[PDB]
Order: sequence, then structure tokens, then C-alpha cells
Amino acid sequence: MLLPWLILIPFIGGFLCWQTERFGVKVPRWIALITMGLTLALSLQLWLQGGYSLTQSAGIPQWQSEFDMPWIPRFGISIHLAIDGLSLLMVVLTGLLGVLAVLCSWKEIEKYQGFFHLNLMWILGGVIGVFLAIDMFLFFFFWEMMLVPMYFLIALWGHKASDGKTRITAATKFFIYTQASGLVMLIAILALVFVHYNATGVWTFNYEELLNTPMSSGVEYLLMLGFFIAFAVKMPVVPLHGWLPDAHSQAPTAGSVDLAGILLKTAAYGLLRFSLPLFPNASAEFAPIAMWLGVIGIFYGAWMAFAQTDIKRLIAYTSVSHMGFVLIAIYTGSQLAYQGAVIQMIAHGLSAAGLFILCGQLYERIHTRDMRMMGGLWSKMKWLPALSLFFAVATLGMPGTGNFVGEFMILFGSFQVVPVITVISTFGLVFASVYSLAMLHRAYFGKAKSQIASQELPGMSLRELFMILLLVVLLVLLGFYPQPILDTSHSAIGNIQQWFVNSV
Amino acid sequence: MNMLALTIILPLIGFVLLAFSRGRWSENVSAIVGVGSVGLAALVTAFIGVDFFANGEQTYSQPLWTWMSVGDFNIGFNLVLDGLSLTMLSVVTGVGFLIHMYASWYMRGEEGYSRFFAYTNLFIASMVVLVLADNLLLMYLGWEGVGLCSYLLIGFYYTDPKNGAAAMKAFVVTRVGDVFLAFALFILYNELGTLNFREMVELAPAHFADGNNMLMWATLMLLGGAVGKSAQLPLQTWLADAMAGPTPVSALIHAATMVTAGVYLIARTHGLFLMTPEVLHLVGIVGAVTLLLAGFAALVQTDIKRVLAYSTMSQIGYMFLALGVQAWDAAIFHLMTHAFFKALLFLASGSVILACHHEQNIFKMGGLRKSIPLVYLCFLVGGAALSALPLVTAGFFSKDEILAGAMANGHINLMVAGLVGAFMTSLYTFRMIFIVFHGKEQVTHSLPLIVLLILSTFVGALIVPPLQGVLPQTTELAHGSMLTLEITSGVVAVVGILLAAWLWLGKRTLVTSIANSAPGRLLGTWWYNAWGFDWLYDKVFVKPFLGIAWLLKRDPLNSMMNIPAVLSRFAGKGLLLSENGYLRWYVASMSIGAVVVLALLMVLR
Ligand SMILES: CCCCCCCCCCCCCCCCCC(=O)OC[C@H](COP(=O)(O)OCCN)OC(=O)CCCCCCCCCCCCCCCCC
Ligand SMILES: CCCCCCCCCCCCCCCCCC(=O)OC[C@H](COP(=O)(O)OCCN)OC(=O)CCCCCCCCCCCCCCCCC
Ligand SMILES: CCCCCCCCCCCCCCCCCC(=O)OC[C@H](COP(=O)(O)OCCN)OC(=O)CCCCCCCCCCCCCCCCC
Ligand SMILES: CCCCCCCCCCCCCCCCCC(=O)OC[C@H](COP(=O)(O)OCCN)OC(=O)CCCCCCCCCCCCCCCCC
Ligand SMILES: CCCCCCCCCCCCCCCCCCCC
Repeated sequence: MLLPWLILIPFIGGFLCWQTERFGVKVPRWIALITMGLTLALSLQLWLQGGYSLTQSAGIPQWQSEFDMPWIPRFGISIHLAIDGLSLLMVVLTGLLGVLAVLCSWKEIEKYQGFFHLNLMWILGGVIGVFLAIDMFLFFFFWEMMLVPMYFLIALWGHKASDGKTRITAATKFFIYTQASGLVMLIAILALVFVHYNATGVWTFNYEELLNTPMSSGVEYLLMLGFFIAFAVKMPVVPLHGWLPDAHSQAPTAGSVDLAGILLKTAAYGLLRFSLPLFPNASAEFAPIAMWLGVIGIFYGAWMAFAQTDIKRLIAYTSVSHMGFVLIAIYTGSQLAYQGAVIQMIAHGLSAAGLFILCGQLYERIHTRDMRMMGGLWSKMKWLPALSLFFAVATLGMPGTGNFVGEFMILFGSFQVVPVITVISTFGLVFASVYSLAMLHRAYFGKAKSQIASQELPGMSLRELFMILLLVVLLVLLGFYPQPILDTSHSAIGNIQQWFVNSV
Repeated sequence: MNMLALTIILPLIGFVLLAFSRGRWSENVSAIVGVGSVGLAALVTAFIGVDFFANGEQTYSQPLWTWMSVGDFNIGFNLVLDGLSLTMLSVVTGVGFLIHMYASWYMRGEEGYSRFFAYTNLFIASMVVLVLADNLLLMYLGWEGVGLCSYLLIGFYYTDPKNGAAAMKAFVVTRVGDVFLAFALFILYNELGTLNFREMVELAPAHFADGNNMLMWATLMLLGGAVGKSAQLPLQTWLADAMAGPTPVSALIHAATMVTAGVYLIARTHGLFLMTPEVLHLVGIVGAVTLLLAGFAALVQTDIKRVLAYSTMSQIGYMFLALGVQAWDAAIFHLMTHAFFKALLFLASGSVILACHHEQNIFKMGGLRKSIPLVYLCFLVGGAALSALPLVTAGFFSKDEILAGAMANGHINLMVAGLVGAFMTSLYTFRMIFIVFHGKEQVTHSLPLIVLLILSTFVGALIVPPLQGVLPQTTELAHGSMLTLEITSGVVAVVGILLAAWLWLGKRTLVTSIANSAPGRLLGTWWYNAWGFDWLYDKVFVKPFLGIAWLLKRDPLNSMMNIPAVLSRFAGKGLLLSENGYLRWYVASMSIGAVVVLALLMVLR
């Protein structure tokens, strides 16, 4: 019942913040903050009323809440929403990241902030709809709908120091990658629906009915290949990854766009929710390729992040490595590794959000982003280098923060399944520590390598310090007490794992 | 005994307060907060030891919460306390309290006072978490905290890039060892289904009754983690460069916290290593080789701090030899005694470098006993304990127990290597002392110096570790046999100091004859660069990493996926050649398409 409101409250709030700009140019940010607060409060009330800690695994389908309304009855297409533990955790993470994205764009008092906040609201609503839709056509519809505002935000409100043509090229590469991969996803959805129609004879686009489909091997492999290609573009998985640093480098300088739809891992949710239960045998056959692609992604992202002279590209390649870890976790088939993947997803979202917000504040302070034109910023800034050290320590997998917890249950489950992938990924963790220390020592340590870093810089405001300390507190609590997060997502992970292992 | 968590809470509170102070507080208030946090940890530890001995030395467990719970994967925040944990908890807390007093005197007027004290408080908290942990994952949390605090404190002078490079290399080497430790964790949980040490000892011989290869792998990876943290083969190269940090950082690393973690990991999981005799033999061999190579390196070093670094390496090799010969009590006794005298030596060296200008070579210094005699006698007793001078130093009794356990179990070669190491240890220690302090001239801190002066003598040897019921007892020797081994060790130490005095006290003519000789130059340059281990690790690991990064910095996979974009542009520009704007060509193309369509229809009819 609350899920349609969970989707359309961002849309209505985007409409109101677009229409309220005539009442004042400082108004739409308040409207966006209020709307995201209502969305997060609705998600938290759903968390309280769901009873996810006491829910046991009963098999797919098992939704703690549901909603259905026919949309295109010719094809058996309905707006069908459902929430369980993992989807609600991702929706809560989306709400929190949207709140931080709205607060991070507080100082933009430009003449078209209403369109900016409407696009932000539409991105967050599309992400929530992706996390909520259990109708495949609706899931694809949200999947492509959350990217047009991303394209317009990158191409129009992007990096103002860079020329427009670079922003056009970056946004167009991102949109071409995502839309072509999703078109392959839609072809897979249509072919699965037609296989179901030939087998039974009833038109449907529901994930519940498409689970129990009779089919041979090779068609299922191709269908899983289409789904995996779409998710692997969105994850990212190498070599389908360059859109991530291209879009991160030419993003808006606040960094709210990275939080709005880029740092929310819809691809791993799609792999857990759609790739494994609908095509279990094909995923089991694809597991070696998936784990080795994750290994190559981890080490490639490490070698790229060390080689980058840019902070945003560095964090993008850290994201590439951490989603390589998650892709390794997803195909193992272990409940421990799946829970670690969920924890790693949430903690990586928080840590990369902190890193992106800190990089945006640093660029606002020093008006440059090349690391060869700074150094020794510890003595010239009050709060930013210490929090940057904490978040870089978080990203390398340090205990006391949830990233270590997540990737260590990932490696525990993986070693219970496959040892060689685990040991190579653990040397990838060595590489992760290497690139985090390299970023820290190029940016905030040493001597000043230019004129801008040799002078004092203004400190943070109460809002920026509040949001960074909130992310720090959440990451520390996740590192030391991850049990509510594990107990929330235990039922859906158990359903997915039992479906994956009871059919292969 | 219920205040076992206060030893973590108080340093954590001090670290948080001093980090969020950001240097706004005065130096006296920051010193009060940091030193009071570590001193309240020491006082709570003293009360814990009093209550531990009052109840008859019973193992205590204090759970707080369950960390992770997924199926059979159950990890909890449970602290444990037995004799070994209490022993090095007392060592860490007392030595860190003395070091914090010395550093509160030492770092007056320095930039980063509160940051330094916050980092040292987090170091103390991480090591207390390490030594109090009941399972391998909480110990791993303390392990990584120790590594991170060491990295932050080594590169404390962040303005100098050399300090940052040294801290980065130390963190990378420790993280490689930490990865080996995580390998051991993964193997142990995959085989036994638990991470509590007592549960491993309970369920290991039943599970490993048929096959023992996985337990061998787990113990080998534990050994790899231990040699990573304790700076042994093959992960020892970080310490000499890590010397670049401040003096109390060096004292905390080499005496209290960092180098003792590997010994804790070997001694705490002594049952699993007892189930793998070959790995324990490898521990002993690794310790012997490290102590020999460390002595040969420290013989030719040209700085006080590097000599002390390789001396720490040699004594950790002694402890690893003691663990390898199943002399656990000797290892922990040497752990505490070496903590005392190495802390004393490092604080005395920091006092020396404060009193004598900036950093200088040892050959620059000469005849320093007259100007600074208090720290000269501090160096004297610290070197006597380092060189195991008989009947006056606790180091003699510790090394005596180590060698007695070595020869009591048939390890003759390890005993010979230990004797040669003691000879070389006396040689390099009194070489440094006679070079620095003999020749021609060219209340906050006195109390820790006094305490480490007293504890470096036999007063430190009077403290008996409470290790009954935790570690197995070393096999006893015949009284005449250990008397002969004691007099042999004393003769070796006395001939070492006599040879050092004959070589370096006066006009060094025999020393400069060996040093300026071409084989002497070759051996000195070999040993001065840590036997070429840093060179090998740069040429085998660092250089191909930099080469791969430089080769990949243009993102080749992005170009491989940008191939169809340039193919599309080329194909479009080629197809635009047909639109030349000529009507006759348009009619010709229509007729060409007519022939193509017609012929295709007839060939496929
Ligand atoms: C894993 C592989 C198998 C699955 C693949 C699934 C498809 C999705 C993932 C791959 C997407 C690859 C997209 C590559 C192009 C990205 C867009 C781009 O780079 O646009 C910018 C570029 C112009 O940039 P510039 O260099 O400035 O050129 C000067 C122009 N005056 O613009 C251009 O040069 C023109 C762009 C034309 C439109 C884009 C190209 C589309 C080509 C077909 C893509 C479908 C897959 C083909 C096979 C892939 C490999 C097997
Ligand atoms: C302008 C020029 C440039 C731009 C354009 C470039 C080209 C774009 C198009 C590229 C893709 C071409 C088509 C790929 C699919 C081929 C499908 C195929 O050959 O299927 C044959 C067969 C069908 O299965 P069948 O045997 O009929 O099943 C019934 C038996 N029970 O299938 C089988 O038996 C199983 C076959 C499984 C594998 C088929 C797909 C291979 C894909 C290779 C690349 C991806 C590798 C995996 C993912 C890596 C990471 C992304
Ligand atoms: C460039 C981007 C787009 C990629 C290229 C375009 C799509 C290429 C798809 C290639 C498909 C090759 C199929 C070859 C066999 C065809 C004949 C056949 O044997 O059909 C079997 C079956 C129909 O017979 P039926 O009685 O229904 O038997 C049920 C079988 N279980 O057939 C069926 O039931 C339906 C078969 C459907 C097969 C899957 C089609 C979509 C797969 C996802 C997209 C392509 C793969 C991923 C991308 C590759 C790289 C780009
Ligand atoms: C017998 C062997 C037993 C095992 C031995 C394991 C040895 C592990 C590696 C030890 C050496 C680590 C050296 C780290 C140095 C860090 C400080 C440094 O030199 O920094 C320089 C550079 C800084 O980067 P930047 O600021 O961008 O550049 C400025 C210009 N210099 O930063 C860099 O250049 C960073 C270079 C990082 C290199 C990391 C290499 C890791 C290798 C791990 C191998 C693990 C093998 C395990 C066993 C396998 C057995 C089959
Ligand atoms: C989806 C975002 C998740 C962020 C991390 C949250 C981690 C869980 C924190 C829960 C609170 C822990 C501290 C208070 C515990 C109180 C326990 C009371 C009952 C014993």
C-alpha cells in the first residue's frame, strides 16, 4: 500500500519543487529535503512494521508487502510492487543517499534549480521503483527512466570548469552504454515471456509466474547473458566500465548526482533478484566466468585507481573494484557470502558517498582537482583531511567500518565455495590498501606542490560537517553492530540462496 | 574482574576526545587526557591482575554483543583473560603509560600533539583488543588497528615525504602479512566451523584425525601473519625504514605493541601449532635466521635507531626460536624483559637526539658520557640487558631460559645459532655504545627512565609470568647441563663485550683495516642494505607494479570498447559518400538496387 506512495512521492515532490521556483529561488531545495525526508520516514516506518528480524525463509515468492494494479492488460502488464528485506534495505539506503544529495546541493542558488531538483527527484524515484518493481516490464521501465534526468544533469549542470563538449561526450557515452544494455535486457524479458507463453499459454510479465518456466539449456544461457550484460554495464564489470569515471569526472561539482543514482547498486539487486532465481542453471554455469570477471575487475580497478591523477576517477575505480568483490560474492551460492555482499553494498555506498562529498568540498575550497597541484592539505584545512583519511581507511577494508565486515563475509563464503578466487581477491585487498594510501599521500600529505595549497582554506559549515559525521557514525555502527542489517535481509537472501541451490 | 572492557573503553575515549579537540586544547590538558587514559587503563589492568590472582588464576570471559550471526558463522565481541592475556595486557599498559609520560615531556612545543596522543591511544586500544580477544576475528580487528596506528604514527611528520613513503611501505608489508592471517582465518573457519581459540583446540584433533594438510596450511598462514607483524622472514624489511618516525612511536612499536603481536599469535594458538610439528620447526628456523641476519646487519649500521631496529629484529627472532623449541614461558618472559629494556634504549636514544642537535651519524658523536651521564648509564644498562650480561640483567635470564628450552628438546643447531646471535648482539651493542659515548667531544621524563632503569636489571627478572595452566611447561634439564649452558652463555657475552672494547674503544685501526678492505667493503654494503631484501622486493614487486600501472593508465579496455564507436563513425563517413547530390547517380543507384533485388529474388526462388 505504501509502495506506490514510496515511488510517486519523489515524483510529486519533483513536480512541486519545479513549480515552486516562482515563489523564490531558495524554495525548491527545502521542498526536495522535505520530500526526501518523507520518503525516508515512510521507508523507516515500513522497516519498523515489517518485522524483518523475526521473518523466516519460506521460498520465493515471499513479500512482506505487495501492490498490484493493471497497466497494459493486453500483455498481462501491471504496475506490481513488492517489498522484502533486501529491497527495503536498498530503498532505505536510497532515501538516505537522496537526503545527502539534496543537502549537498544546498548552496546552489542558480536560476534553474527547480529543474535540477526535479531531475534529482526523478532519479531517486526511478531507483526506488527499480528496487520495488517485481513486474519485468515495469522494472525495465524504471531502469531506463532513471537515466534521462542523469543525462540532463551531467550534460547541463556538470563540471563548470570543463568545456561543454566533454560533458556531452561523457553523458552520451553513459546513456548509450546503459540504454543498449537495457535494450538487451528488454529482449531477454520479451524472449522469456514468449517462452512462458509457448509453454503455458497465458500472457504475463510477472516475476512470480516467470520463475516456474520449462526450458532447455542454451536459450536460458543466452537469456541470462542478456540480463548479465545489462547488469554488468550497470554494475560496472570490466570492460564495460569507462562510463563510470567518464560520468564521475564530468558530474556536477556538488557530487549529488553520484549519490542519486550512481552509488545505488541496482545491478547487484537485479543479479540477486532476477538473474539467479529466473535462470539458476545458466547462472551456475556462468559462475566461473563471473568470478574471474570480478577478479579482473578488482585488479584492473586497483591498477587504474593507483594510476589516476584525479580524485573522482580514483573513487570510480574503487567502486569498480568493490563491485568486482560483490560480483564474486553473488555467484558463489553461499548465504554468508550473500549477506556479506549486502553489507558491502551498503557500506560501499556510504563510504563512496563520503568520499565524493569530501572531494566536492575540496574542489570548492581549492578550485582544482589534479593531485599534482596540491599536497600538505592537513595543515591548511580544518576538518576535511581527517574525515578524508577516515573514509579512505574505510574503503581499504579496515575493521571498525562496514566495508571490512562485508567483504570479509564475502571472502569467507567464497573460500567455502572457491578458494583460488578468494585468495586472489585478498591480494586485491592488498592492492586496495595500496591505492587508498596513494590517494592519501598524494592529496593531503607532503609539501604543497602549487600556490593554492600553500595558503589556508576556509573550513566546513555545520551542514557539511553534519552530513559527513552522520556518514561516519553510520559506517562505524555498521562496522561494529551489523546485526540489524543482517537480520533484516536474512529472509530474502535465504529464499534466493535456497532457490539457487535447490534447482542445480 | 568486570572492568575488562574499560581497558578498551578508556583509550578509545581518549583517542576520540583528542581527535575531536583538533589541537584547540592546551598542551597540558591534552597531555592530561592522553596520559590519564593510558594510566587509568594501567590501573584497571593492575586491579584486574589483583582480582585474577585473588581468585586462583581462573580464565575469565566477558561477552558484550554478538558481532556477526549468519547460520553457523557466529562471531562475538567476547573478551577473554588468562595468564598470557593478563601478562601482555600488563606489559602493554605499563610500558605504554611510561612511554606516554616520556612523550608528554618529549613532544612539548610540537605541532600535532593532540593528534599524536590520539593515535597512540588508538594504538593502545587496538593492542588491548588484540590481546583480549577470544576469537580470531576480534583479534584481526585489533591487528588491523595496530597496523593502521603504526602507519599513522610512523608518518607523523607528514611534511617530509620520506616519512610518508616509509609509513606506506610499512602498511603494505603488514597488510600482506595480514592477508596471510586472513588466509589462516578462512581455512580455520572452513574446516572447524568456529573462530574461538578454545573451540579450535577442542574440535581440531577430531576433525583432523584423517587428514592434516588443511591444518598445516592454516598454521603456515598463521606463521606468515606472525612474521608479517613481528618483522621476520620474509616480511621484515619495513622496520628499518619505519625508524623514520618519532622516538616514542619507535618505543611503542618495538617494545609494547607491534612486534609482540606475532609472538602472541604463535603462543595463543599453541595447540594448533603443536598439531603441526613441521610448522613449529619452521618457526624456530625462521627465528634463528632472522636473529642471525639482524645481528649481521646491525654490526655495520651507522645510526643508533637502525641498530636498535635490527636488535629488535634479533630479539624477536630469539622469541620465535623459543616458540619453535616449545619454550613458550621463556618466549613470554623474554617478551616482557625485551619490552622493558628496548623501551629504555629507545627513550634514551630520543633523549640523546634531543640533547645533541639534529640527527647525526654515530661517527660524528664521541665522548658523550661526560655531557649526558644519566642517559649514558641508561644506555649502559639497556645494552647490558640487550647483550644478556650475566647476573645483573633480566635479559640474561630470559635468553638463558630460551637456550635451555632449545637444547632440552634436541634443537642443537638453534642453540648454536642463538649463542652466535648473543655474541653478535654484544658485539654490535657495545660497538654502538663505545662509538657514540667514548672518544673526543665534537619530573615527567625522569620517572619512566627510572622505572625502565630498575626493570632492565634482575628486578625485571623477579617478575614471574603467570603462565601455568595456559601454555605447556618447558621440559626440565639436568642441573649440571643448564649450569654449563649458563656459563657458556656468560662466557659468550663477556667475550663479545671484550672484543667490542678491543675493536672500537681506542684508535680503530683493526676496524678500519677490515672496513676499508674490498671484501670488507662488499660485506658491509651487503649487510647495511638489509642483505638486499629491499632491493629484491623493489625489483620483484614494486617495479612491475609501477610498470603495469604506467602501461594501464591509458585504460586499454576502454579503447577496446571504444572500437565500435570509431567503426561506426568511419562507416557513416563512408556511407555519406553516396549522397553526393547528383540525380544521375541517384537513378543509377535505383537501377543498381533493382538488379540486386531482382537477382537476389531469382537466386533464392
Ligand atoms: C560486452 C560486449 C557485448 C555486449 C554489448 C552491449 C552493448 C552495450 C555496452 C557497450 C557499449 C559501447 C558503446 C561505445 C560508444 C560509446 C559512446 C561514445 O563514445 O560516444 C562518443 C563518440 C564521439 O566522441 P569523439 O571521440 O569526440 O568523436 C568525435 C565526434 N565528432 O561517439 C561516436 O564515436 C559515435 C557513437 C555512435 C553510437 C554508439 C556506438 C554504438 C555501436 C553499437 C553498440 C552495440 C554493441 C556492439 C558490439 C559490442 C562488442 C561486442
Ligand atoms: C557495426 C559493427 C560493430 C557493432 C556490431 C558488432 C556485433 C554485435 C552483435 C554481437 C552478438 C552476436 C550474437 C550473439 C549471440 C549468438 C547466439 C547463438 O549463436 O546461439 C546459438 C545457440 C542457440 O542455442 P540452442 O543450441 O539453439 O539451444 C537449444 C538447445 N537446448 O547458442 C548456444 O548453443 C549457446 C551459446 C552461448 C553463447 C552465445 C553468446 C556469446 C557471446 C560472446 C560474448 C559475451 C561473453 C560472455 C559475457 C562476458 C562479459 C560481458
Ligand atoms: C547486439 C545486441 C543484441 C544481441 C543480438 C540480438 C539477439 C540475438 C539472439 C540470438 C538467439 C539465437 C537462437 C538460436 C536458435 C533458434 C531456433 C531454436 O532452436 O529455437 C528454440 C526455441 C523455439 O523452439 P521451442 O519449441 O520454443 O523450444 C523451447 C526451447 N527451450 O527458441 C525459443 O524458445 C526462443 C529463443 C530465444 C533465445 C534468446 C534470445 C535473446 C537473448 C538475449 C539477447 C542476446 C544475448 C545477449 C547479448 C549478446 C551480445 C550482444
Ligand atoms: C619471497 C616473497 C615473500 C613475500 C614478500 C611480499 C612483499 C610485499 C611488498 C613489499 C614492498 C612494498 C613497498 C611499498 C612502498 C610504498 C611507498 C613507496 O615507495 O611509494 C612510492 C609510490 C607513491 O605513489 P605516488 O605518490 O603516486 O608517486 C609519487 C612518486 N613516487 O608508491 C608506490 O610505488 C606503491 C607501490 C606498491 C607496490 C605493492 C606491491 C604488493 C605486492 C604483494 C605481493 C604478495 C605476494 C604474496 C606471496 C605470493 C606467493 C606465490
Ligand atoms: C541502511 C543503513 C544502515 C546504516 C548502518 C546501521 C547499523 C546498525 C546500527 C544500529 C544501532 C546500534 C547502536 C545501538 C544499539 C541498541 C541496542 C538495543 C537493544 C539491545
